[PDB]
Amino acid sequence: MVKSGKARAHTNIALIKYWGKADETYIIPMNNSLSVTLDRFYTETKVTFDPDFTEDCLILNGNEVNAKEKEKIQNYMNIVRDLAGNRLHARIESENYVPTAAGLASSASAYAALAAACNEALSLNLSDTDLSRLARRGSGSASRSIFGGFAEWEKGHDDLTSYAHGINSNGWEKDLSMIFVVINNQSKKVSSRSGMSLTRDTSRFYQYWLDHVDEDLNEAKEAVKNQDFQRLGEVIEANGLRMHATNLGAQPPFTYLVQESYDAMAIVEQCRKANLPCYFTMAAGPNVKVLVEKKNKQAVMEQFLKVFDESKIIASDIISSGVEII
Ligand SMILES: Nc1ncnc2c1ncn2[C@@H]1O[C@H](COP(=O)(O)OP(=O)(O)OP(O)(O)=S)[C@@H](O)[C@H]1O
Ligand SMILES: C[C@@](O)(CCOP(=O)(O)OP(=O)(O)O)CC(=O)O
Repeated sequence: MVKSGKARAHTNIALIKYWGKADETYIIPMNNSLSVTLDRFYTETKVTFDPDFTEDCLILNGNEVNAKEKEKIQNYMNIVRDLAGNRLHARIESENYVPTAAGLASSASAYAALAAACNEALSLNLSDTDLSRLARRGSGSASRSIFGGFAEWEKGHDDLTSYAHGINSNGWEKDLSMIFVVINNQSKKVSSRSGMSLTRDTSRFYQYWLDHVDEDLNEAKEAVKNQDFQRLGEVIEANGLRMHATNLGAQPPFTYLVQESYDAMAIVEQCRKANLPCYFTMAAGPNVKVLVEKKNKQAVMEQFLKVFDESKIIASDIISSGVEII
């Protein structure tokens, strides 16, 4: 007989960055992590297990993928096979309703969607905590997409202790919004994974990253507990920039940032001066995310339109709900 599952997971952008791995093989992070989940961007993955298959197949956006991409999905399906009890090979059919490998967190939606589909298919009855544990093995950020609203990846010390949970903001997430500035739509030159790896191993500024990360997290946490937007913005803006500083310290150094990324930051500043409270963060890539309270979405979004082509400004709400079966 043949088992199938289909899930939809939304993406997440980290306010307090995950950048750098303690353990490269289980995906244990060097530091705790805090993100918001977005309902405008998402992955839909269906998985089918068949006695007929002899290796695992990934179909992504309609296309069978390459052979290091294959390799990557193989090692994950292996992890699923050990945990499930069986020997079945799978075929995966996934559509990214979100730009791919481009620094908009297709990793997080991808592997949350998959893990949750695997769960349904193989009838695993996984707790949210174990789900998060599973997605984490595919992609660090994916651990957080099991959940909605604000979520946190607790770094733990091994495979059982490293996972994520949700956080009550008493629905403060409902009054929030995130403007995407889509400067580049295409593949990162360097993948989140390998850039993280090089910065972590070699960066002369990494230690500086680590000495400040936890102080930022508590501050961000106290900000959500009080719903002080200004307080939250200030720390997440600095944290994000500090994350990128670590790349400048790598051997040899590098950056995901382009002139346009800077231009965007400036407009945020002008907005703040013009009395429109907003802050920016950047995943691994040139694109810029702008956190703004729902009230000033239109205004702030307008300010960008004076400078950017409108096929490039994209407002998302923050979703309150976690990953769903479909
Ligand atoms: N729907 C999907 N299913 C399986 N793999 C995917 C899917 N979407 C993207 N990927 C993989 O995700 C990898 C790239 O993701 P990343 O390098 O992490 O960039 P990203 O999309 O911004 O994710 P981050 O790091 O969390 S911002 C690619 O190698 C893809 O193979
Ligand atoms: C924290 C990030 O800047 C980087 C995370 O990228 P990944 O989670 O995809 O890395 P891997 O664990 O190797 O898959 C993302 C963000 O939201 O800022």
